[PDB]
Amino acid sequence: SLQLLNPKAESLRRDAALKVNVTSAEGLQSVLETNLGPKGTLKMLVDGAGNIKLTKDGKVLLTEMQIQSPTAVLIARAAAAQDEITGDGTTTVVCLVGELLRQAHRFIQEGVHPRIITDGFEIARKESMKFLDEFKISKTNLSNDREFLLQVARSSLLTKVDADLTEVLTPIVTDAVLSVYDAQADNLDLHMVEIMQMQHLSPKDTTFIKGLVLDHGGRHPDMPTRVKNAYVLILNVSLEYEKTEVNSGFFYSSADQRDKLAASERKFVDAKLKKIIDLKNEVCGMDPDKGFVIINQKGIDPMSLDVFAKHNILALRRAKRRNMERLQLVTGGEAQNSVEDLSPQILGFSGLVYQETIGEEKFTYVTENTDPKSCTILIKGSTHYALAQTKDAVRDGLRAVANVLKDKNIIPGAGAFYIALSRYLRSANMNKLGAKGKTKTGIEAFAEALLVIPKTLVKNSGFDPLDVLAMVEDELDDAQDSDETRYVGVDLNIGDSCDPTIEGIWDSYRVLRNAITGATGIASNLLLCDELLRAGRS
Amino acid sequence: AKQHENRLEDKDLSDLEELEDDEDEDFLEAYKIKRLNEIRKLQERSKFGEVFHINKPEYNKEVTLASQGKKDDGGVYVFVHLSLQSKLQSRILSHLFQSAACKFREIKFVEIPANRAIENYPESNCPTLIVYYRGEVIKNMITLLELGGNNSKMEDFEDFMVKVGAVAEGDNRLIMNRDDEESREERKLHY
Amino acid sequence: VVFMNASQERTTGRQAQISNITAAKAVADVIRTCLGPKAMLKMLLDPMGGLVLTNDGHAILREIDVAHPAAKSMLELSRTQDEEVGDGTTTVIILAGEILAQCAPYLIEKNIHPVIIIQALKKALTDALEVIKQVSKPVDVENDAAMKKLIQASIGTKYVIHWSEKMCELALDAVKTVRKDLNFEIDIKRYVRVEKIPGGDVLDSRVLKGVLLNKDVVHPKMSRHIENPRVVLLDCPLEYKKGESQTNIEIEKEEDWNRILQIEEEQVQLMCEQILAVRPTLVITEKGVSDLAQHYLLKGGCSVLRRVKKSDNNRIARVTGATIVNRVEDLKESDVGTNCGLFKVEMIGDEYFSFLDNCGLQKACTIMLRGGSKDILNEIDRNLQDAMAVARNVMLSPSLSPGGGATEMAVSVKLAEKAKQLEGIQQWPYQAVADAMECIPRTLIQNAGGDPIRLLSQLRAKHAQGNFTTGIDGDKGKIVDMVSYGIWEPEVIKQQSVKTAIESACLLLRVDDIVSGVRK
Amino acid sequence: MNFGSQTPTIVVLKEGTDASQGKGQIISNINACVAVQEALKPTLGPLGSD
Amino acid sequence: SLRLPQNPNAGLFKQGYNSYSNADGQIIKSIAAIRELHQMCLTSMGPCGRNKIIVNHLGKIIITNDAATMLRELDIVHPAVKVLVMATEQQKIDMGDGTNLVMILAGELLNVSEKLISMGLSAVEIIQGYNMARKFTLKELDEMVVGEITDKNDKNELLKMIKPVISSKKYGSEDILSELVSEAVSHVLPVAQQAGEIPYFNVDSIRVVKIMGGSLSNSTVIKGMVFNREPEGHVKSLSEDKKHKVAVFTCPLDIANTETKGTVLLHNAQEMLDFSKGEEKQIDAMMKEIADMGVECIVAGAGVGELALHYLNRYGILVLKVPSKFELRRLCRVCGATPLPRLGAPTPEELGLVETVKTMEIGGDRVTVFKQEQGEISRTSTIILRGATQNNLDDIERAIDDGVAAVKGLMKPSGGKLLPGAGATEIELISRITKYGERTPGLLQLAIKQFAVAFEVVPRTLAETAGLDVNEVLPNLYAAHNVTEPGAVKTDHLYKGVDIDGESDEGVKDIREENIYDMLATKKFAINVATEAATTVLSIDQIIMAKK
Ligand SMILES: Nc1ncnc2c1ncn2[C@@H]1O[C@H](COP(=O)(O)OP(=O)(O)O)[C@@H](O)[C@H]1O
Ligand SMILES: Nc1ncnc2c1ncn2[C@@H]1O[C@H](COP(=O)(O)OP(=O)(O)O)[C@@H](O)[C@H]1O
Ligand SMILES: Nc1ncnc2c1ncn2[C@@H]1O[C@H](COP(=O)(O)OP(=O)(O)O)[C@@H](O)[C@H]1O
Ligand SMILES: [Mg+2]
Ligand SMILES: [Mg+2]
Ligand SMILES: [Mg+2]
Repeated sequence: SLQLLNPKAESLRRDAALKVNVTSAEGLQSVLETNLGPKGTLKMLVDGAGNIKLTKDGKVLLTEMQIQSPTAVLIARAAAAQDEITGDGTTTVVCLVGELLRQAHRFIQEGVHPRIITDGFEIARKESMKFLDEFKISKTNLSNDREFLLQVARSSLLTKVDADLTEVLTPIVTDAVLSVYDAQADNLDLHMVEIMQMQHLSPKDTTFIKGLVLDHGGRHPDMPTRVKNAYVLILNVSLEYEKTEVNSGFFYSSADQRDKLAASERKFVDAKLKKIIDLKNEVCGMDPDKGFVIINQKGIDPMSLDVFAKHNILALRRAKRRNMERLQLVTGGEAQNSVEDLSPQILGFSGLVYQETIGEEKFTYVTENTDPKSCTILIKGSTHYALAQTKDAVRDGLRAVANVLKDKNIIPGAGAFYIALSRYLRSANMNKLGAKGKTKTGIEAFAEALLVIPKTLVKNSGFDPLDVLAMVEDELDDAQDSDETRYVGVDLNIGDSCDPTIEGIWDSYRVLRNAITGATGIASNLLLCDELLRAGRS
Repeated sequence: AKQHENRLEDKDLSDLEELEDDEDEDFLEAYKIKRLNEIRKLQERSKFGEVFHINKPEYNKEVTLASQGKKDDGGVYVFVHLSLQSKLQSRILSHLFQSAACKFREIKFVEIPANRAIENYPESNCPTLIVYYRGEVIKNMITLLELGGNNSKMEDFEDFMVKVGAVAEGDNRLIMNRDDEESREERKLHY
Repeated sequence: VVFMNASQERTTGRQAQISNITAAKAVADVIRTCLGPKAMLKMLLDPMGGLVLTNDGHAILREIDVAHPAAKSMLELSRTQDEEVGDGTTTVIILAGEILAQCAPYLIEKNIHPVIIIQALKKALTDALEVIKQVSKPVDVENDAAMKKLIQASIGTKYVIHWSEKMCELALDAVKTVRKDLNFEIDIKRYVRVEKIPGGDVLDSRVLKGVLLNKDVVHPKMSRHIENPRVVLLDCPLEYKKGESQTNIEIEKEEDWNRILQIEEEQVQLMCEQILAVRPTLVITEKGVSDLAQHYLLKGGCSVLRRVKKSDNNRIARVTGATIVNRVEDLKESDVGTNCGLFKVEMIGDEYFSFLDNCGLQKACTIMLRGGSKDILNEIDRNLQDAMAVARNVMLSPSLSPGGGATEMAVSVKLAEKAKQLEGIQQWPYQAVADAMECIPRTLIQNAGGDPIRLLSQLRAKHAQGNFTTGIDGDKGKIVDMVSYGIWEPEVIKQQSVKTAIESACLLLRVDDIVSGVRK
Repeated sequence: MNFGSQTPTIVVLKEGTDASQGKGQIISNINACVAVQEALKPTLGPLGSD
Repeated sequence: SLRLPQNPNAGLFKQGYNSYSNADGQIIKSIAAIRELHQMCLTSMGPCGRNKIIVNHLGKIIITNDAATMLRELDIVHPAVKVLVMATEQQKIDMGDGTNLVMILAGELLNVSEKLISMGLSAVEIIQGYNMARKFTLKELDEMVVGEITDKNDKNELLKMIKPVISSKKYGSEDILSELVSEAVSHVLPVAQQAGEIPYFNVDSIRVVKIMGGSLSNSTVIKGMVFNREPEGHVKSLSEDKKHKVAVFTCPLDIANTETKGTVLLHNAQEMLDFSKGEEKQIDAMMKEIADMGVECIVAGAGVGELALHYLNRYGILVLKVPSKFELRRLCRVCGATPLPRLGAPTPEELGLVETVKTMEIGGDRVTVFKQEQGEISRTSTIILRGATQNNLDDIERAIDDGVAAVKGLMKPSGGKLLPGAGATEIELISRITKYGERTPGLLQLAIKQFAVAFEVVPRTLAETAGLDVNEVLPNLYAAHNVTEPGAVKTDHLYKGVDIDGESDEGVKDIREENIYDMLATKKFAINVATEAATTVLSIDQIIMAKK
C-alpha cells in the first residue's frame, strides 16, 4: 500500500520488523557484551585518520562508530542518557534490552500479544523498586573513612585496567573528593577537578597533587620558577589590546609626534600596570622568599613581559574559563577583572609554586594550600591512547564514588541484586496482577531476563554459568531457612559464589535505577513497534 | 558532515560568541584565534580606501607597480576607470568606485579621464574598466550594457568583483551575504 | 509542436478517480492499527537521520513525503486537526478514507453525479452536528477530580497510561497556571514551556512555576542561592554597542587615545551605576556581556545570565511580572520584578540548570520531563501536548460527549432511521455516510482481537433500544456502558472530525483530470 | 560476532610501497651508480667529449 | 537511520521472487486489478456492446465483442486475472456461449466480496456462502423454465434460437443474418423422423469461408463447400446432367515410388528404349480402369505428376488439390465417399455423387463450387460470407461458431428448455435468493445477500450501454416483481425485462412477441464456472511471483 504513495518507500510489517528489532538487539548484544566485568576485552577504535584509542565503555564505542541500523540507534541513545547523568552501567543497558527482547520474543512466537507482555514488565519494574528500597543499606559518611572509599573505587576501576595499575590509581580517585564537601547545602561539583593530558614516565607513575596545576609556563627566563610564598592575582581584561572597537587612526602632523603617539599607547599600559607594581610593595617591601604571581585569562603583551620580568613576577596567559572558579577554591583568593580597586584581602595564598620543563612546553604546579576546596589529577601515560583510557577510567570512577556522598545508600554488586530480584519476581500471588493469565507471562519474562548479567561475567572469565549458579541457588535456598540475611556474589577467580560485602564489590544506587528504567522503557517501545518505515526527499 | 563545519565556518568573530555557552571553549577559542588572525591580515592589507584620481606619468607606477604589491605573492587588484564626464554611465561608475572604496580597503580603486589615458581614444567605447593584478590585465571590460547599462546597481558591481577573484564568495561585506538584522531577527523567531 | 510543456497527455475519466480513491485508502491502511488502547508503534527514517517513535497521527503524516498529489490532501488533515485542537488526529484520516471508500461504487455502479453527493454530505453533516449536540451534555468544569478522568481518556492510547495518576496532576496544574480570566480561555500553548532532560526517572517530577535556563553564571564569585531575588529584564548588551554610522576618529594629540579607552570604562561605569539605581539581585540579558562589566556588578550582587532567547525573556516576564526595558536609564522600582523566590542552581554534570518560583493574570511554567532516551522524551513531551489539548475544549465550552465508537454509532443509527424516510435520489449516498461511521468502532474491535461481525451485530440491536452511551471496551471487547469505566472526550474533537472528514471528501470527490510538468 | 561476510588481511606497509630484502637491492643500487658512471666515463680527460 | 536493513533473511529465496499475503490490502488490490479489465467488459455485453481493437506484436488485429476471444492475445501479469481468462476459455470450448457472463458475474462477486472481507467475514465462510447459494441457484433455474422446442427442424423455431445468440455479436440486421444459419442447420442435420435413432451434430460441419467484396445482403447458403483453387488442365461448366461420379484418393496421382532408394537401372539399350514408353503405358493402363467407371473428377491429396495429368484431362477428369488431412476429410462427408490409397478401380458403392462443379468469379480469384440439389442431400455445408472489411469477417465468422455452438445445446439434454432473456432470468433470481437468505440462519446470510446483489450487473449493464439512466430504469423494473404472485393463475410478470430501444420506463413489452430467450445449459455451467473463478481467487490468501 505504501508503494502507491511513494514508489521509493519501503515497509516491513508485523514479522520482518520484529526480526529486525530482535536481531539488531542481539547483534548489538553479542558484540558489546564482552566488555562486561574485569576479564573483558579491549577494543581499538581505529578511524580513517589512524587515531588509536583503548576503552571498554559502551558510550565511546558507539559514539565513534556510527550506527546504521535504526533499532541500535535507540539503544545507543539510551546509553548516552545513561552515561550522561550517571557515567556508568552502559553495558548493562544494552544487555538488558537485548535479553528482554530475546525473552519477550520467545513468548511472542508462542502467540502472545506485546501489550500484556510490556504490562508485566512495568509491574515487574514497580515490584523491583519495592524490592530495591528494602534491599539497599544505609551507612554514615560523616566519618569519612578511607577504607570504604578505596574498595568502592577499586570495584569500579577494576573493570577498566588490570590489577597493578588499579592499585596505583585507586588512591587517586579517593583523593579527588577529600575537601569537596558541604553537609548543609549538599552541593558537590565534579567539574572542579582538572584533567591534564601529557606524556611522562609511565601510566603507573602518576600521583595526586593537592593544589592546582596549569599548562602554561613562564615566557621570560628571568622570572623565578621557584616561589616559596605567592599571592595570586586574577586578571580577565587583555593587557595586549587586540583591536579598538571604534575605528580610529593616528594622523601625525610631523615626524616629532610619531614617537610621542607611540608613547601614548605606552601610557595606558603603564597606567594599569602601575597599580600592579603598587600592589606588590603595599604588603611589604624588601621581603625575601615572597613572590607574586598573576593568572590572566586573555593574552599578555610581550612588550610588558620585561616589566614583569624586572620585578620577578610570574605571568601566565590563555587560561581556561572553568579554571577561574578553580583558582579561588584552591588558593582562597578572589576573582577580579579590572585593576581599579586592589587590596591584600582579595589576594590568595600558596605555600609552594614551581615549574618543570617537559619537552617543548612547561607546566606550572601550585601546591601547599591551607584549606583548598579543589584539586587536580595528572593523567600521565606512555602513549596517546593511554591518556584517553585513563581519562575515561577516572571520569567513570569519579561518578561511582561521588554518588556515595550524594545519597548515602549503596547497593552490593557482583550480581547480587539481579540474582536476588529473580526469586522475588517469580510468584506475584495477589499483590499486583491486573488480569488472569495475562500479566503473569510478562512477570516470568522479566525475571528470566535479569539473570543474564551474572552469566555474562562468567562467560568472560571462562567457566560454565549454569554450574557456578547452581551452588548460588542452593546457597540461597538454605539461607532463608537459616534465619540469617546473606548476600551472595560471583567470584571469577575460582568460579564459586561469594560475599560482596565481605570482599568489597559495590554498585551505585542511581546506576541500577536508570538502567532498569531506561532498559524497560526501550524494551517496551520496541516490542510495541510493529512496522518500520522510511520516507523523504533526496 | 556539514553540520559540524557550519558551527565555525558560518560564523564570524562576532557570531562565534553565540556558541560560547553551548560549545566547548577549546573547540571555539581555537577557531576564534584563527579568525582573529585573518582579521588582522585584512587590516594590514588596508592600504586604500578612496578613489586615487591619478594622471598618466603616474600610471606607469600606480596602476602597475601596485599590481605587484610586495614584489610571498602579495598581489593587489587595481580597478582603473577611464572616466568621461559627457557620458551618463561614467558618472554612475564613479559613484560605485567611491562606495566600494569605503568598504573594500584592500582593493585599489583608480580613476583617470579617458581623453588623458590613450591617444585619441574612441569616446563611444567609454566608460572603460580595467583590472590589473601582478602587472597582468585580468579583465578589459567594455561599457556597462553587460552590467545592466543605465540601470546598474551596487549589487551588480559587487558581483563582478567576485568573478575576477578580487573578493571571496562568502565575504561578510558583500550585500548578497550581508543579510539585514531584521531578516535574521525573523529567522530566529520562526525557528 | 507539442503545444504543452506540462503533460500534453492526460489521465481523464474514471481512471483518475480510481487513483484518487485508492490513494486515499492507502494512507489510511498504514495507520489502521494505530487506534485504541492496544495500538502499536511506528518508526520513521528521515533523511537527516533523526529517528522518532510515534503513534499520534500528526507526527506520522508530516514526516512522510508523498509523491501522489491527491493523497496529499489527506496528509494535511492531521496538520489541520493538530493546530486546531491537538487531539484525535487518527480518526480524521480513517473516517475520510471510509467516506471515500464507501462512496466509490456509485459513479462506477449507479453513475450518480458528484454534485448530488456534495448536497448529500452537507445534509448528513447538518444532521451529524444535530445528533452530536443531542448526545452531548454539560458537566462541571471546576471539579479537579472530574478533570483527571477526561485527561486520562486521550492518555489511555499512549504509553504513559501506566503513569496516568502522575500525568494528570502534571498537566492539570500546568494548564490551570497559564489559564486566566478575561473566548473566555485565551491562554495559548506558546506560553507553556516543556524542557526535555535526558536521564532520571519519570515517576519523580513536579510542576515548577518558573523558567528553566540551560546555562551557568558568568563569574564564579556570584552566589547561586538567593532568598529574595529581584529579576530585571534587559535587551541592551552590557558590552559596548558599536555604532552603525562607522565613525572614524582623527587622533592628533597624545591624550586622545587614552581618553577614549577611559570613556569606554566610564561609559560602562556609568551604565552599571544606573543598574544599581534600583539595586537588583538578578539581571537577565539576551545579548553578550563584557568582562569589564562583570567586576562592577560584584559589589551589588547582580547575577547576570547572557544569550537568553527572546521567547524565554517573555516567559520570565509573565512569571515574575518584570517589564522588558532596553535602555538602562528607565529602570524604576515598578520595572523590577517581585514576588519571586527559591532561586537555586542544581549541579548536574551535563549542563547547569537554574530554577525559579513565584510567591497581569498571565502566567507561565516549565515542565521538566525525566526519562531514559531523547526519543521517548519527545514521546512524553507530545503526550503532554495531547494532555493539555484535550483539557482546553472542556474549559472553553462546558459541552462534553462520550467516545469509544459510541458517539459514532449514534450518528449511524440516527441517519439510518431517516435514510429510508427520505425516499429520493440522494438517499443512496446518504446511506454511505451512515455506513462510513462504522469503521471506528470496527477498527477498535479489530485491534482488540475480537470478532467484529457478531460484536457489532448485537451493538446494532443494543442501540436500537434507545441508548447512546454504550460503547466497545478496548481490552476485552464488551458492550458495557462507558459510564462505569469513564471513557469521555470533549465534543470539539468529534465535531472537527466529521467537519474535516466531510470537507476533505468534497475536495477530493470533484477531481477528474490529473496533470503535471508545470515547474512553477 | 563478526561485523560482515569476510575480513581481508592488512598489508603492513602502505599500498604501493616498494621494499625488498637480500643482496639484490644493493647490487641494483651499485648498478644504478655504474649506469650514471658510464655517462661520465668518456668525458674524463683532455680529449674527452661534452 | 540512513538506511534500513532491507528485509534480512531475504537470501533464502532469489531476489526476483516476491510474496503477496492477504494483509496490506493486497486482496483489495487483486479486486482492483480485476476491476481494470472488468470495466472493459462493461462496454461489451449486450447488443449495444462495443468491440475492441487488439494490436499484437506481430500486427495481426482482431476486432471483437467477445470476452473469451479478446483475452487470448493480451499478455497478463496478475495471476488472479488469468483465472478469468482460462475460465472464459473453458466456457468457449465446452458450450461456446455466455462468456461475457462468466467475466461480468465473477468480477462482480469479487466486487461485492470487497465489502464482505472489509466487514470481517472469514474467507472459509465466504466459500460456503456462495456454494449454498449455487445449489439454490441451479435448483431454481430448472423450476422457472418455460417453453420447449420439441422439433429438430422448423423454420419459425430456429428464429427463436439463433437470433438472440447472434444479437450480441454484430447485431446489424436480424433477418439476413439469421436465415443464413437456419438454412444451413437444416441441411447438415440427420432428420430421420419416426425412426428412433440418436441425433448427431458436429461443430466442424458448418464452416464459413471468408471472401472479400460484396455486401452482407448478397450472402448465400451453399449446399456443398468451396476452396480458392485453380483447375490445372481445363475448366468445365459441366452442363451435362445425369450426375457425375466422384473418386477420392489420399495418395498422390503418380507412380508409387519405392520408399528406399528409388533409382533407375538400365544394363543395355533394350531397356533404355522401353523404359521411356513403359512409364507412359503403365500410367495409361491405370487410368483405363479408373476411366471406365464413369468418373469425371478426382480429388488429390498431394502433388500430382504431369504424366498422370496428361491422361486425366484427356477424358475430361477434373483435378482438385487438398494438401492437408482435414481438408480432404471434410469433402468425403459431402458426397459420402470412402477413400482408398490404392491407384486401382474405385468401388462403385464407394463412389460419391455430385451433380455439378462450377467455377465462377466471386472475389476476383478462381473458386470451385460443389452445390448439390434437393435430391441426395449432403452434410457439412458452408456459408458464403461477403463483406468489405476483413476484420468484420473474423467477428461475424465467430458469431456463426457461437450460433453453431448453440445448436449443439439441443442434442445432449432432453430438449431446449428456454428461459426468459433481457435480464428477466437474472432479476428473478434476486428475489428468490433474497428469500433464501431469510430462511437460513447464521452469519452466512450476508454472503447469500451479496450474492443476489451481484446479479444486478446484467440489467445495470444493458441500461448503461443503451444510453439510459440506470437510476430510473432499474427501480422501475423492480415494481413488476414487488407485486408478487396473487391468487390468480397464469401470471405474466416473469417476462418483464430491460429494453435497449424504445418506450420510456423500460420494462420491455415482454421478451415474448420479441422472440428472445436464453439456454438453460449455458446458464448452468456459466454460474458454475463463474463461482469457481471467485472461489479460487477468494480461497487463496497468499500469492508468490517471480521475476516481476
Ligand atoms: N570485581 C568484580 N567482581 C564481580 N562483579 C563485578 C566486579 N566488578 C564489576 N562487577 C559487575 O559488573 C557490573 C558493571 O560494572 P562496570 O563494568 O564497572 O560498569 P560497565 O559495565 O558500565 O563498564 C556491575 O553490576 C558489577 O556487579
Ligand atoms: N481503553 C479504551 N476503551 C475504549 N475506548 C478507548 C480506549 N482507549 C481509547 N479509546 C478510544 O480511542 C480513541 C483514541 O483517541 P486518541 O488516541 O486521543 O486520538 P486518535 O483517536 O486520533 O487515536 C478515543 O477517542 C477513545 O474513545
Ligand atoms: N434485442 C434485445 N432486447 C433485450 N435483450 C437482449 C437483446 N439482445 C440481447 N439481449 C440480452 O443480452 C444478453 C447478452 O448475452 P451475451 O452474454 O452477450 O451472449 P453471448 O454469450 O452470445 O455473448 C442476453 O442474455 C439477452 O438476454
Ligand atoms: Mg563501570
Ligand atoms: Mg489522540
Ligand atoms: Mg448469446
